[PDB]
Amino acid sequence: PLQVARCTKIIKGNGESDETTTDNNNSGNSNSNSNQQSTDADEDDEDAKYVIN
Amino acid sequence: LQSIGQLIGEVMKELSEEKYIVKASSGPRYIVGVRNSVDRSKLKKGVR
Amino acid sequence: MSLQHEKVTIAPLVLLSALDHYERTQTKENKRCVGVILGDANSSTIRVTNSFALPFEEDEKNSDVWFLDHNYIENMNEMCKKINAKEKLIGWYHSGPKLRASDLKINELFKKYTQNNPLLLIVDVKQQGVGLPTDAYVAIEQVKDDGTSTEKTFLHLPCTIEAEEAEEIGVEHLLRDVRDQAAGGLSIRLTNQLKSLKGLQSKLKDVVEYLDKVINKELPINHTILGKLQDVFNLLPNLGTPDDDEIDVENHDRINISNNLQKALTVKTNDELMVIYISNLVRSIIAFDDLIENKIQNKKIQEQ
Amino acid sequence: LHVAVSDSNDDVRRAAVIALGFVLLRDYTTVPRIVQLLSKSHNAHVRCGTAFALGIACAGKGLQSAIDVLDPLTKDPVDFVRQAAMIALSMILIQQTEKLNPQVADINKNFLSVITNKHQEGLAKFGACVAQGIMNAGGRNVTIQLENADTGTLDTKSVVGLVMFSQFWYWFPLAHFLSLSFTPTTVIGIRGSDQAIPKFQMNCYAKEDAFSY
Amino acid sequence: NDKVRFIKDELRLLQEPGSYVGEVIKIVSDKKVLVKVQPEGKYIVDVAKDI
Amino acid sequence: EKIKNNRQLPYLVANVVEVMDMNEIEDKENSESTTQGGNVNLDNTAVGKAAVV
Amino acid sequence: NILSGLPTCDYYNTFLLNNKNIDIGLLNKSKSSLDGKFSLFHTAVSVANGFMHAGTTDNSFIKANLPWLGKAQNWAKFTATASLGVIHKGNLLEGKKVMAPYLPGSRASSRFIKGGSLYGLGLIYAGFGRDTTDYLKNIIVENSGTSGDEDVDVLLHGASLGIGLAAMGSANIEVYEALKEVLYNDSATSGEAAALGMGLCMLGTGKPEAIHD
Amino acid sequence: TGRDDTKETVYISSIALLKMLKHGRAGVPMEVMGLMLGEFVDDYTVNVVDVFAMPQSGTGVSVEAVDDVFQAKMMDMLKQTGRDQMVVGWYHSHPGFGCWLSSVDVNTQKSFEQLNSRAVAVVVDPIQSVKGKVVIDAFRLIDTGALINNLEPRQTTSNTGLLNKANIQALIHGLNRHYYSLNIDYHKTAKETKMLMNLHKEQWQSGLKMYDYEEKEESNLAATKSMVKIAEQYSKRIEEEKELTEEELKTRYVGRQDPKKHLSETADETLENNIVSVLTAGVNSVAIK
Amino acid sequence: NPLSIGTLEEIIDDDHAIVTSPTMPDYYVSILSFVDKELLEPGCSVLL
Amino acid sequence: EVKRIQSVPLVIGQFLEPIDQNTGIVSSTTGMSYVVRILSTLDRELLKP
Repeated sequence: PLQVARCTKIIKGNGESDETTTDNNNSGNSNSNSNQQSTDADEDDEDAKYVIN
Repeated sequence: LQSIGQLIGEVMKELSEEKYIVKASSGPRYIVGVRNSVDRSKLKKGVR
Repeated sequence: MSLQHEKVTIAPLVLLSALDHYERTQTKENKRCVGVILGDANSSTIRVTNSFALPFEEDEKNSDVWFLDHNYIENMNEMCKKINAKEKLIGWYHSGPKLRASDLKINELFKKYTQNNPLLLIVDVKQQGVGLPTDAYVAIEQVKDDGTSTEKTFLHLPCTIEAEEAEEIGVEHLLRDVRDQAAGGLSIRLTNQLKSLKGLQSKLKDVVEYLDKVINKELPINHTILGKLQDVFNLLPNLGTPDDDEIDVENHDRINISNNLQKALTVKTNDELMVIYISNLVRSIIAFDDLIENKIQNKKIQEQ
Repeated sequence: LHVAVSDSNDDVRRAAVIALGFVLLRDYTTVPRIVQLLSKSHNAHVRCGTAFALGIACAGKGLQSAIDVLDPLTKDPVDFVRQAAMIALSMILIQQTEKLNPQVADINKNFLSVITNKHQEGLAKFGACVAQGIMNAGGRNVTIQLENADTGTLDTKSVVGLVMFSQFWYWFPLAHFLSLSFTPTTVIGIRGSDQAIPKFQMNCYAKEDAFSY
Repeated sequence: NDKVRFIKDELRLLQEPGSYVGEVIKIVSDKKVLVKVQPEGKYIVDVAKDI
Repeated sequence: EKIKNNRQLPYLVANVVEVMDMNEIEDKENSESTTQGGNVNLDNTAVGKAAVV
Repeated sequence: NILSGLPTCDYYNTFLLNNKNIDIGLLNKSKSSLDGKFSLFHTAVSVANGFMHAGTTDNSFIKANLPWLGKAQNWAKFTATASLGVIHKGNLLEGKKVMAPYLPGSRASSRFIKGGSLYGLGLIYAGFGRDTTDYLKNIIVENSGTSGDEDVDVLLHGASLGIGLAAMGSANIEVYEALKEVLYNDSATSGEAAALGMGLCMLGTGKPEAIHD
Repeated sequence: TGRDDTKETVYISSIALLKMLKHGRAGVPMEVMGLMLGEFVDDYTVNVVDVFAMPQSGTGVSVEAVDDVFQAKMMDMLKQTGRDQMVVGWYHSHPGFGCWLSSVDVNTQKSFEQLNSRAVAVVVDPIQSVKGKVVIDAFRLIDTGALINNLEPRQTTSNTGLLNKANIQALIHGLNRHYYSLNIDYHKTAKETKMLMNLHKEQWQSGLKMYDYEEKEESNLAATKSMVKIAEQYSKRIEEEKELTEEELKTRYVGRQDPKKHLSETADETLENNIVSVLTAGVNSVAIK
Repeated sequence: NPLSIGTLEEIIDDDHAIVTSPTMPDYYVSILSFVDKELLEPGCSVLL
Repeated sequence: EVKRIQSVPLVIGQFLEPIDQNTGIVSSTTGMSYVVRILSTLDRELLKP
């Protein structure tokens, strides 16, 4: 089977605040968070990740 | 990552100074031991 | 460095893994091997959690000529931190079976690598001593009897095994012997009492020969060993003191409790004797009842 | 006996109980008493070996006591304990006395049922198969002898065969040496001057056999 | 001997998994029965070999 | 690389109830409020920096 | 001639041939419940029915369980092969002839048929073939320098058991010397077979050389 | 076929055992990812000298949890000390489940199966190991095509032919369609044996020590008093017991937690102590003075 | 053996359906094997 | 070996009643009925309530 889930919260998968190394708050620039800096030491280009229930 | 997460309870009621009944916040009541990393001079009823 | 490191707790893994290092390098017949011991420290209880070989080489021309590889040490530390964040440098094992004076020099390397006095762990893998398979030694500096300098020395500490939870489970499982000593029933402890006596004598014998050799064969006079014997003699019970006399009275009193306890089991036995002589009495009745009943079944065939 | 109790491993435990009946091959009567205590054992291995020893011991010279001991060992719950007992019964009650014995018919069909049963394990079925094989060996006309009754001397073929047969748990093709333990039971007349078998009839009280048909 | 085997026997069954308890709501003709486990859902589950 | 393995998906969503932070040398030793000798650490063997979630 | 043991076998062979009771119901009930596409089940039957037709050459079995034969597999296939020697035991004139097509050099379908055929050859001519030992002797020394090849090892596994039965109680140092090289290699299954075969050979000798070796 | 496909007897040394348990009990909850390093011989015997925990991961168990940098790093340094060994399989923890391979665990298994077809996957559950063999088992892929044509049993020769499995569930479902299961054995030397049993020179030390006599006298009184109280229960029991039905005796006058039995054990226990207490005392008195 | 009970919420016409079961998460299940699309109706109790 | 099993961790339940003299039925503090083998060396006269 596939579980039934449903989206309940939308995030944008950059600007999310997934890396937390040299970032601040719970939110980033709302489209970038790891593409303007590599002092995080990571880059990622994943967006519209979404949080299900 | 190597620290490993922990669970909380509260001492529901003393049963011995060896064994203590805790009420888990996760759910069911358990009888658990004590280690040498906790003081049993400071475990008392209703201590978290 | 660090000062607290007084008792050394030793996992059962440690003795077996050092044992395996010796024989899997084919270093034998007193070609020594040096591996590190990793664990936790900075505290009284010293846990050796894991142990691993390092590359080492030895010379038989002068014995203070050796190779230790530092580069491997650096890589090991990086790898194992991720495995467990409970492995840091706590010293080094020396594979034994004996302590050398050359291990004094090798020690200065490990003292540089880690800021604590580093544990030297002798793992006796040749097992010619009936006790001490593990000896624990921490090199320290102290001023030395007979007018002599600050000398580098290795001071023995407790070398205890207490085991980890993890370790206990494999140890008992592999075990299928009745153990060297376990101290369970009375049988085990009656063996033990007699073993202890042989034990006391064996230590004491070496001491006889030390005192003989100071005054005949000119080994240097170390006042710590003479002083301990003074202390031994002042905790020696003297007969005809009130302390000793009490021991005698107490023996009567414990043997009164035993006298009664042996009689209180005759009572238990006496219950059984009667229950068996009752049982036997019922088997008798059963046997007669059948011998009567064969007639009734013989008669039934003639009857019909 | 000392090694069977003292050495706690399963191989060593099993072997030493099997090994007793070869020593006391000719004193086969007293063996039921001595391994009476090891039949009852809380150790499965020991009971497995109990069952083989009694099979080997009373194979060619029978004895009632063993047949009775071996019945609870059939019914013992451990898989291989049972496996051992079935094979062993057919060694003992290989054609000797079976006209004075209803028992042979009952043990034979006990094997049959185990094969019919699906609920039984493979190991009980193995034990039934091989056991049914031995019982009806030779065309129902051979026996397992242990010694020659004509000289009082242990036969080389039977005794050595037995040892190879008993172990088959660890290598299964080591189980065909009981062929050498078969010896035909039959008196064959040879003519003295024509070396061929004559037809001659002798009065004999005899001996209905159809208790494994 | 009997006393050691029985203690091992007590121990044996504790290592074996737990057991439950329901009540039969209805009977199925597939050689099954429908059981309703008391804190849990319905299940149609095969029956014991003795009944 | 070890941390990224974690940060990669899926992962549990939770909320933080409160934060409880204690420092080393709480009596004399440890970041816990118990009595034991040594093991001055941030949270590794002597926990006191914590979130309750 | 009598002391050779050759006419002595033939007088029992006459017995076994005339007076056989083959029961087909036992045979058939074994085919259905215990299968061939289970290895253990196959093994149990193969042994059973080998014992059952033991000493009386018959092909009745082979023809009966002809579709069952093609279900054999692995080491079960080896045992199935080994069992025929038990069937074809005795009959020393015709003894070879019956293991002849299952003999290598004239077989190539399976390594188990070729290997267990040589075990099967030894059971029949046990104690009645001092020529037998040599023919098999060739194959022992032959494969001892090429024994890193697994197929070849299986051929040798069976020859080492076969030469063991043949030279049992003859004490031939030739045969011994041959099985000592398979053993000094550390052959996977055939060192096991070769170690047993050395004991069979040098049975009762008590010689220190065999004992130390 | 082209292999014997007979499930190997797994002899994991006592050194290796200790390692394997330690790494899985640590990482709870979590799956720990390692490799088994030994040497495969025969067609049925694997000898596991040592094991390696490869670094823990948050992807669980997958082929995307093998780390070939980290794998190689281990390998290169064994060579340099001369302790070199090769993989014979891999191991992992379930942090709170029984022993089976998932489909996803079968594919991890598969990577090593290319390397050698006698790859074992060992599952450790260390919340249920209070004994060293329990809830650990070793599994090995069988050929998929052997399944279709029913050559699936053929592990039943070259082995003991006994096979103890655990559980219904996932076990029987993967046994059928993927793997063949066989017991892990554990192997050890006599140098290791002496190491575990022995407890230094402080083992004999305990056996000449005497204790505070307040606790000894106290021990005696407690036991003594105890046997008066359950010995009134004993009086009731053997006053009666003139009535048939064994079970009925056990309800009425007791025979469940039988008074005669409980007294006898306690009486023996304190009697054995005090034989020791006087022996060990009289030994010291003579011995030391 | 055993079979977990389900309750059929609805049928999607493509050889699947959605059930809500006494198991806490719902499932997209398939309709397959000795069952038909029209042997079911919504809201009827099904066997999983 | 038994004694290890007896020590912690344990989960509380409540004994209801017997169904045999060696098997009983309990319900846990988990909220699940479990039919359980009772251990030897305990009351079975003061266990019944």
